[PDB]
Amino acid sequence: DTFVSGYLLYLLAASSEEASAQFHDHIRAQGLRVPEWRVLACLVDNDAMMITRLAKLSLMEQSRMTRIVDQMDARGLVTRVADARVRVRLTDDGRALAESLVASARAHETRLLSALADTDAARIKGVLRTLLDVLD
Amino acid sequence: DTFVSGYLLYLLAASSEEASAQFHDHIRAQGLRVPEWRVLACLVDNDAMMITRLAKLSLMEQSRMTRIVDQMDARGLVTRVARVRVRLTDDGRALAESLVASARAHETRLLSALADTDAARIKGVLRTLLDVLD
Repeated sequence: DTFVSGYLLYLLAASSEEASAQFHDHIRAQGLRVPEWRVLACLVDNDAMMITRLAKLSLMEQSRMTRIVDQMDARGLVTRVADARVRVRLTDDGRALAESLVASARAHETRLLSALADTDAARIKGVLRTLLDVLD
Repeated sequence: DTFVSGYLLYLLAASSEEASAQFHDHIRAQGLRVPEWRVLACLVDNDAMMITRLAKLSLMEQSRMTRIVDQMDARGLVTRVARVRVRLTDDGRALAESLVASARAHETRLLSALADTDAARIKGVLRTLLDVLD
């Protein structure tokens, strides 16, 4: 067949797009942007994060990430942790919202993993885990 | 560990981003933009192609794609086949050949590094995931 159709980078990028599409539809409906949800997703377990780590987890440039975090701050979702390497945490409202979104994310993920269970892709998660490990 | 740690969409997005970042730097060097590279990639193996299909394969919204293709045209990399179908010019082709060669070299190093691992069949896994998602 053709180059693109079998190219690893294409297959990765298309997958991530198509797999994310439905959940991103949901975020959009909630009036939220994808980067905003990712910040929420990162902060749900952790108590506080440096904007620089938030950027790396969210796959964004530092400054774009901070424009976003500032907006969430203004809205009351997120706050700066006081100090004497700044860190950022969910507010209560932030934490409520993150929690209900992470719930949806998980259910949507389970829907998909189920659909994959019979197939070749059943262990997609370890596979990708392996990939990132190698890519390090 | 944490939620994001094991969350499939993160695992997909981060993989894709990390696998690409390697190659996406070379592209930057040859003085290209990611969507231009993608157009060259699509057109290396095909004679003509619709802008709709180009956009599809490149994960681009169609009008952004059409702007970009049209600028490539102005720069002499791509031309319309005399119904709108785009093909590479000789120059575009020399450039595609060159970048796709790099792509296939990077790809080989990656897949080679995966051959000892669970991830050895990654391409098949992904093409299955894609087939389910349709």
